Amino acid sequence: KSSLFKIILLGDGGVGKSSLMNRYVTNKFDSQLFHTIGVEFLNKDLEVDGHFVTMQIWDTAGQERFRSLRTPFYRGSDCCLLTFSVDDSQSFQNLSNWKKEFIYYADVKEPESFPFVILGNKTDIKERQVSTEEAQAWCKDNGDYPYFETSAKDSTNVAAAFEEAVRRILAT
Ligand SMILES: Nc1nc2c(ncn2[C@@H]2O[C@H](COP(=O)(O)OP(=O)(O)NP(=O)(O)O)[C@@H](O)[C@H]2O)c(=O)[nH]1
Ligand SMILES: [Mg+2]
Repeated sequence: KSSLFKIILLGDGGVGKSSLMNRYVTNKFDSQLFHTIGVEFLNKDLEVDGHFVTMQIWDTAGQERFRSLRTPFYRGSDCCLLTFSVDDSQSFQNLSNWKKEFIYYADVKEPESFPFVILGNKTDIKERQVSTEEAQAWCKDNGDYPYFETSAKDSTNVAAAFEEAVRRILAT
């Protein structure tokens, strides 16, 4: 890694990737966001351990039709925020596919230990389709990844999630 910590968000369309980035960077939420087409990135600088970090967050299209727009920018990522929505079972069932897509196109230095952090977003929705138990189980079984239940809407665990991504990058 260079000093610029590259954190990339991947996950199905509608799961809340753009909202998560926008909540963390600008502390805003929009109930009417449109689908992402080309990738977007934003810088964010702060202290995590009480130590100075410069990150660049890369937001990508979740929709299959835009795969070719996002895959060129996987390379050089330091951590991947694999995102699903707790109200969307298919988004969770697709996690393994997303991990495989990342690894294939990222060509990272050693794929076995690459840092993923898993976000089950929209935790504010009580009518969930995905259980915390099964999500925790997937994280354990597929690399013992950190798991966060998040809400871009009410801010729950959004900063926690990005802060953990930084903690997973630091050791390299
Ligand atoms: N209730 C709730 N809605 C959320 C949350 N995060 C995002 N949303 C909503 O879900 C919809 C999709 O959000 P968006 O951030 O655009 O999703 P995306 O993952 O970026 N989609 P794409 O990959 O197609 O760009 C929007 O209507 C947004 O307001 C959340 O935590 N809670
Ligand atoms: Mg988006």
